[PDB]
Amino acid sequence: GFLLVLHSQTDQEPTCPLGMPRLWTGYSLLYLEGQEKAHNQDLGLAGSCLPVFSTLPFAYCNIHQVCHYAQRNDRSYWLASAAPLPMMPLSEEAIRPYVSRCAVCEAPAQAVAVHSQDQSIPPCPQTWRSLWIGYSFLMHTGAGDQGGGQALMSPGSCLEDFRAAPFLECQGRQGTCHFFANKYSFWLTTVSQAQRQKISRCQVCVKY
Amino acid sequence: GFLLVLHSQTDQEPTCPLGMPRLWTGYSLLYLEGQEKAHNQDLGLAGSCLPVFSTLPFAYCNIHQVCHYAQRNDRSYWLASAAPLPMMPLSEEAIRPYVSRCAVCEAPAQAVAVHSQDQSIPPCPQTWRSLWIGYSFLMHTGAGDQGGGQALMSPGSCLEDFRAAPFLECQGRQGTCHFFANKYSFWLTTVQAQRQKISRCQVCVKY
Amino acid sequence: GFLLVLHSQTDQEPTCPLGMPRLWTGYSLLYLEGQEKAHNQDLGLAGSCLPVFSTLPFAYCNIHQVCHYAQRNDRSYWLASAAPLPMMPLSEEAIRPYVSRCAVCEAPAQAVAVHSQDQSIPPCPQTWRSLWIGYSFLMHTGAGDQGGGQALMSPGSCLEDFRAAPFLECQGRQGTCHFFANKYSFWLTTVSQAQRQKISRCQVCVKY
Amino acid sequence: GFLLVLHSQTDQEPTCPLGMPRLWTGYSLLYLEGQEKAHNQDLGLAGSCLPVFSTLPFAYCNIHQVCHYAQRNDRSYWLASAAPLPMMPLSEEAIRPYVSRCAVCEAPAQAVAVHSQDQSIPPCPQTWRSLWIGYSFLMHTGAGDQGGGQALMSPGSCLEDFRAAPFLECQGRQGTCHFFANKYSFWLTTVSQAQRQKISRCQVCVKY
Amino acid sequence: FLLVLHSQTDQEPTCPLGMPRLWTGYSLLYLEGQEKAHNQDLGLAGSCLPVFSTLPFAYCNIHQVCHYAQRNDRSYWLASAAPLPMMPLSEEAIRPYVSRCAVCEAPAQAVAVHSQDQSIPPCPQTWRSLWIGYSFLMHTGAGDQGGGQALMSPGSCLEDFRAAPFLECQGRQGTCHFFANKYSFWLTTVQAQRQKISRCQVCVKY
Amino acid sequence: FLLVLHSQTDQEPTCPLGMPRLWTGYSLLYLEGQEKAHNQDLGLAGSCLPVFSTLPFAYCNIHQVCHYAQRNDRSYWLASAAPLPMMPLSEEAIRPYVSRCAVCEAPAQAVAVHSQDQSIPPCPQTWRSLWIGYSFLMHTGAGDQGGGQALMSPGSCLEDFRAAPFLECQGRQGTCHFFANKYSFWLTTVQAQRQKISRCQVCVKY
Amino acid sequence: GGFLLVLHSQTDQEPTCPLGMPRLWTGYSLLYLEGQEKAHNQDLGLAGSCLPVFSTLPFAYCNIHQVCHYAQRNDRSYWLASAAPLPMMPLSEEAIRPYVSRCAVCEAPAQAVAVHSQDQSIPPCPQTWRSLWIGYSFLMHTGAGDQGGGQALMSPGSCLEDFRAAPFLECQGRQGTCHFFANKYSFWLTTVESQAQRQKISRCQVCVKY
Amino acid sequence: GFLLVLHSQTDQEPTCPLGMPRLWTGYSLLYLEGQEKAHNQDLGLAGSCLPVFSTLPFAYCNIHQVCHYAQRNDRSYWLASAAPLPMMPLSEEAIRPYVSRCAVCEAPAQAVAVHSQDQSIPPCPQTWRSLWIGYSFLMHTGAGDQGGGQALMSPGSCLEDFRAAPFLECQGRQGTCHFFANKYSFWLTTVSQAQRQKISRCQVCVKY
Amino acid sequence: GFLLVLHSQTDQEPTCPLGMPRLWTGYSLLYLEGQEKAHNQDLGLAGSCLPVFSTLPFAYCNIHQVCHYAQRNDRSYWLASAAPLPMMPLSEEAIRPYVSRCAVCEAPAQAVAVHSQDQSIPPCPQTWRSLWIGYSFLMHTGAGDQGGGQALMSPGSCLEDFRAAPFLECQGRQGTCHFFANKYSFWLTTVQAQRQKISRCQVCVKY
Repeated sequence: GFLLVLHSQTDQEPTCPLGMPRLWTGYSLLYLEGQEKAHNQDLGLAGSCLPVFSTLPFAYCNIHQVCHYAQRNDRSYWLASAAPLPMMPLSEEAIRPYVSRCAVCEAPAQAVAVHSQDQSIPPCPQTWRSLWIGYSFLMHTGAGDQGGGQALMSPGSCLEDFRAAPFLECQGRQGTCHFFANKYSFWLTTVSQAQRQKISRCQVCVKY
Repeated sequence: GFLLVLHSQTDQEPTCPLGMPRLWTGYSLLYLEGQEKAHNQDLGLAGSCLPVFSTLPFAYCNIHQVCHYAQRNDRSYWLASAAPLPMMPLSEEAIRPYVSRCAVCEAPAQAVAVHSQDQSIPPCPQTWRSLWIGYSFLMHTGAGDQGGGQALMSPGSCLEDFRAAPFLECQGRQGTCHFFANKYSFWLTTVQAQRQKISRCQVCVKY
Repeated sequence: GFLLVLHSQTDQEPTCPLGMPRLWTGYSLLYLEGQEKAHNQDLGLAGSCLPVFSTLPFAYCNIHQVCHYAQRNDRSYWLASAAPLPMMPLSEEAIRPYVSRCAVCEAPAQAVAVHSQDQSIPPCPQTWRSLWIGYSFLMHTGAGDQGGGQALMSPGSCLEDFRAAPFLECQGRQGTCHFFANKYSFWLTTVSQAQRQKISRCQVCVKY
Repeated sequence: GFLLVLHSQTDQEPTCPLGMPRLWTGYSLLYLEGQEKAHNQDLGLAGSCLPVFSTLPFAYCNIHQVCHYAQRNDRSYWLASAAPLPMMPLSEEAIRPYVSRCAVCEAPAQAVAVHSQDQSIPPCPQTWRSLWIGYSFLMHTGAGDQGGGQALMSPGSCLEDFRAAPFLECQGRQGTCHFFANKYSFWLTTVSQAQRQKISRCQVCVKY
Repeated sequence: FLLVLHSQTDQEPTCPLGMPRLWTGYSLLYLEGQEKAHNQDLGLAGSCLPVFSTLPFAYCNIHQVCHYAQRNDRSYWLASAAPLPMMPLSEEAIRPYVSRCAVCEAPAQAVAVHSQDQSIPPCPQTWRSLWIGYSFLMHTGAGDQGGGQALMSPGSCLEDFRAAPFLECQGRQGTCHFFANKYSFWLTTVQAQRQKISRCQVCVKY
Repeated sequence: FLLVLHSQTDQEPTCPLGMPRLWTGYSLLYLEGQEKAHNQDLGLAGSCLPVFSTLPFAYCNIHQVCHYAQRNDRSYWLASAAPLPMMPLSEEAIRPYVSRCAVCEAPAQAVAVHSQDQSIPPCPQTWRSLWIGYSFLMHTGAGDQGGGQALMSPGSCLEDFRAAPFLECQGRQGTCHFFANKYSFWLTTVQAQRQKISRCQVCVKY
Repeated sequence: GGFLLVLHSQTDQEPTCPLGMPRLWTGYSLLYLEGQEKAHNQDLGLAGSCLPVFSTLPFAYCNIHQVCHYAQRNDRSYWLASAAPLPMMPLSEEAIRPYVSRCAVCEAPAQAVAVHSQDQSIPPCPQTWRSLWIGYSFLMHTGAGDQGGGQALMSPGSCLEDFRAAPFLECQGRQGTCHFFANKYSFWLTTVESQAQRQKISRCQVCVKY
Repeated sequence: GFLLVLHSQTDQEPTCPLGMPRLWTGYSLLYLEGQEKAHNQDLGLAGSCLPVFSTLPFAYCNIHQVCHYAQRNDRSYWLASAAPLPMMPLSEEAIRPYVSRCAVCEAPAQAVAVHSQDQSIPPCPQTWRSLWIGYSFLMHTGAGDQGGGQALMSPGSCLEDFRAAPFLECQGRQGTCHFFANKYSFWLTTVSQAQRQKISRCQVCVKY
Repeated sequence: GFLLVLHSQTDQEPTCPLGMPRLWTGYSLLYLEGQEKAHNQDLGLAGSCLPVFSTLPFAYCNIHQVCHYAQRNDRSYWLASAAPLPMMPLSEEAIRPYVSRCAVCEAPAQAVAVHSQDQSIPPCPQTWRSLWIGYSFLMHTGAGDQGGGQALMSPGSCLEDFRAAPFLECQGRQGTCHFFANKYSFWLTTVQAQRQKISRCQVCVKY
């Protein structure tokens, strides 16, 4: 009874590993602006795969007349698909095909990620079954609770596709989402596609 | 299982003890200015080995526009490498080869440090294998939660190399890091003129 | 294992009994001015034996540029050696030979103190080993949590040596320490060596 | 082992049941003026048996220059001996022979009280050892935490001597104590000595 | 485990055969405005108080000793089968109008079953029956242990139907009076009033 | 402008010739632990209370009506020239032992002058004299209107020296007793005790 | 009449008020209450710096602790020293009395100010003003508070008649003790053994318009 | 009875206008880090001219043992003299000759500043007396209380000397001060010394 | 004395009415997101004319390293100039010629605005001199402290030029400013299709 979360980084839903039942499908949510530091926002948690997309994930429900959202915060970040996004900002409707899809599955045991911090793909531990190879992705670099090194352990630190533009911003209070100004953000670097060469590799493993 | 942290005190990653899987590698963070009293800053914890260096570790992520850092506190201290560093306070780019590197490893048991509080090397417990010899380093001397003596039990109270200037300061809101004005700080004195005054220690594990 | 703490009441470090390994050596800290009730200040706890002596044990570290101490209170009490104290208050340097030394050791079991509340030496429980005899010392007399009776069970309530002037005070924000004006403070009386006779006696025991 | 507490209601120290080791001796403290609600003040707890008597039991220690007591609270109540108390108030020194003494012992199991709520002595449960008979005394009658009924379960609800003036009051800030104005206070009544007849009876039992 | 019985008379109830009686008291139903995390169920020992007073919020019943600070004053106690006059009474006059109760050590945890019609619901398969009654549900709000979850408690099953099941006590008035509303807190069906009320049974696995 | 007189007896003082009397009461010296911004000077009307009670902190003297919440209980009243027994008394017994007072409409603001020796200090140049006394300074701390500034008040000049100038009242005890200390609050010089005390005079510009 | 003027003798003798100004009262020179609120001003130019009764606990409303219980943390107090030299050990409320400076408060016809030269010369009083005393510039409140720094210089409190190696003492409240102050020449404003220091200190004068 | 403040921007004290008495002399303090927004830090206020220099202006007094400073803040800024400052940071002692001197004077009326927001020197109002010409300096640009436009009215917005490096930073907790990294900071610009040409001019006037 | 503020709605400073000294010149700030309720953001106040534009007006000064801005709030709205602005959200440098310019002047008396709430130009009071004709603009419509009608008394409720897009938004923590999605906002409707629907006003002073 363990959860494993998969981000396709495309507009297509991923399929769960053979022998793992699909629990639900969603949209890949990376980060919620000004949340509690008491809240973990790892891509490896169920909370990063949301069944319904909306520019206001902070609201309990998506009907303002029933659940009214009080706080100031309306910026949210979502991993992106491989479709290139126009400079002109977009609305809740037109943004959908640019958002990454995801799935959550019932895993026989807890999955962990291993990292080489060089260009080699690190091996899975001795008796474990391998699930995917990736590039190391570490957003939570601050010395917070679960941060830095501890985050590297989660399936959420290993994305399958290297990307110049790994994610997009959503303004809540405005109902808009647009591409991200900075490049190569949060990719963990090593101790043209010459950028891809600078990036740590990883593998996600499970004991079955 | 159990975690074991190594600080090289150099711009070179340490190697994990033969037989212990390496989990990650980073930079040696010693202290974050003014935190929750109960939150612990020991060199023996995984939290002291950060995969990415930045002059602002208080921020959740390293992009200002994504994670805004609200609080006042922006001082951080990092183990310096064996390099001699100039009088000019530097920035997040220049400072990198001056910061100590570190590694975290999965140990088979809980490692502990022993101290002699004199100039002799204290012996490891009866059936315990030895990992390293060092000098006693005790930053947390106040009578806080897990301070003083209880800090001496930690592998983080045993650094391999003595150094006049063991660490450096980083101003967050200034994006700058300089060398530390005071010398021979946090070393635990006895009950190369200084090397003599300093307690000696050893880190052991029951394998 | 468990912890045992010894206060020599002299400027020499005590040796651990019964072949118990010595963890470390320090100075005997009795009490911190205005601590929370949540923080216990017993002479039987490791936190009473500090590796480095400083007129300001409230600071996390002993360099003020690194660790700034924010708050009002800097009165600290340390146990005294047998050396007589001069009238003139003294700074962090000159006080050192006047502070009691201590040691912490890994004990096979939990040490308790027994008290007679008369002039006789009380016996250890049946199958227990005797560690030291002394005088009953009870600072924590208030009806707090861990107070009175409860504090009597601690090894910290049994000082080996009777003393007119058992401890001393340290003004932090003044960086000074001087003898204590009151005499025979905190000793537990019976239900000028005439004073010594009014004092309850105790023994510290462990089950080995 | 568990704690069992005994209040003599005289100036003499009670003796612990045969086979039960005496941990310490003290003075019977019934009630501290306006403590936190989370604070239990049962006569069955160690906290009611204080090794040192003072008119200010709120202060951590008994030397004001070391431990300063900030809160306003200064009244405290102590069980009384059989010796008649004069109408003229008294000081910490002169009040000593009027206060009850008490003992704490290591018991083989948890002691409980059984109450009849009539004039018959209730029996101990089937295989339990009897420790003493008394009169039902229930101070904590309000509907607070471990109050009312819950308190009757305590050995502290069963005092051996019926008394018109069961306790005395101490004003802290004054350093004074005087006999209590009200009579027959806190005795649990039944569903010259016509009063004794109106009182519930109890027995303290332990499983040995 | 504990079992609480409310007689709804001025006589103390007897514990079911086989269960030792721990104590006896007065039936307290509710204390005006207590912190949400505090449960006021008639199946808890806290509902059976050894001494009655118009001020149960005070730690002790001598106010020169225990001073009660907070504003909150009213309390409600189950009433006995006694005609209650119109004059708001005092602590002494009121005693014989209060229900008495008893707490017992039960060999297992007792539960109440409810039919929510006029029939007597059956005890579960190998369970002993303790009493039949009418469904009584004060805690209807969707608070912590509220609504249905309170229905599980033996405290939701009173043996005697009454038009005036309980009374009010003003604390800082030292006064208690009959209650203005009628048929309050009885759980109705999915005296012609007795007919509208759900029936219940309290069972234990012995 | 107001002028307050404390007789230190059980007789009400007379207002100085020419000044209308507004009311009469009992001499309240001090209320245990009140917010710093509240001044307790004997030269303020608040020190002369029309009704005496062992609980002046309550808005009214019927507690079923005005409930007093805060912990603070003790009050001190100037005592009359009456031998006080050792038994702590109640609100009724204590009345004839309390000083009485009167408040008057004065044509100008009265001030007290002090000599801080044994001599009687002279009134300022064209000022009328009202009374001679002994220097009395309770408010010695360096609080708001404290120390010397309190010396300006007519409330710092009592006509009668006394070893026991005042008494204590426990609120939630309904009790008042004589005070343990002696010669308290009298201002000393820069019964052999009367000799040690500074002398004063209360003057007004009429 | 009008305004207050405060005089600190820095001796055990009470000063006399100048120019026939009436004396309102006499007392002891209180310099500073430990960690008072920033909303309370502690200048030696205010009446509150001259206390009629000396106590090692001036935070208390009155000097009988059974009546006025003082609750808060703040303990220490500083009084201006007299000319007589102190011993090394702390002393009690009784012994310390002859070591505390005396003072007086007077009714002035106008508000008195202080002028400073910020060198070794004595600065002149304003044109039509009479001089009241010469001194040495003394500035405790140097922080950038509400009425601090240069603004405190305007106060007659910034001009002490007597230069002193040891201008004040400390009193530990909850200890009931007072002792000599370790530091020397503290709070004197400098110029842009004892004889050397005196030269480095700015001079002042306190003036009033009568 | 009005105050007028003069900053020499040299290590020499300024002289007050003829006919204005000098009240005191000091060091030019521009800004205190993390102060109340309830605190005005204008160069035109008396609070900007401090008689004693120290790296910790936040402390009531300059003896830590008497007035203990509690808050985190130790950065302070001071206008500079014309002496060029070395790259190596300096201490409270050696920094002194680099700090600007100032004076406060008694003015017959309130002085105001006028600004051209171009390269011309603006004239003083019709019957007013001119005191000095300057370059417009506006630090308080935020929409705070006295900020922006309102600050322009104060004598403090008109400095006599244009400067590449108008001020220096002082770290408190470290006891150090060093030159400032940014250039031409806070100079109000217009609607080689080609920088001086871009700067608004001003004049400070008084009604006499 | 009294202050009078003019907004040009162009990249050109307005001129003060003949006879009124100019005190300073700036940029038109309309609104700061989420302030102290009692703090007033009217265009008739000197606080609406800021000498230096920046995308972060909440900060005390415009240097991050000197004045750190702690609070969350970083949205600001500024009167746009008659320029048509592209779909790209711009930065603090690009945005400048798009911001309305303004002037503050010392007026001899208190200026007020009158409104007709129809399409006619309302007349100035009897012996009052006229300053400008405009369109009624009322942002503060909530029943706050000095809102609704009482805002209409202010010279700041009368802008000279009607405009479909009267203002722009600035994200502080993003250092960006873009055009506003909604159109015809804050104009006060009647009791060039839109110009007709809009109340007309005049600003008068008693000189």
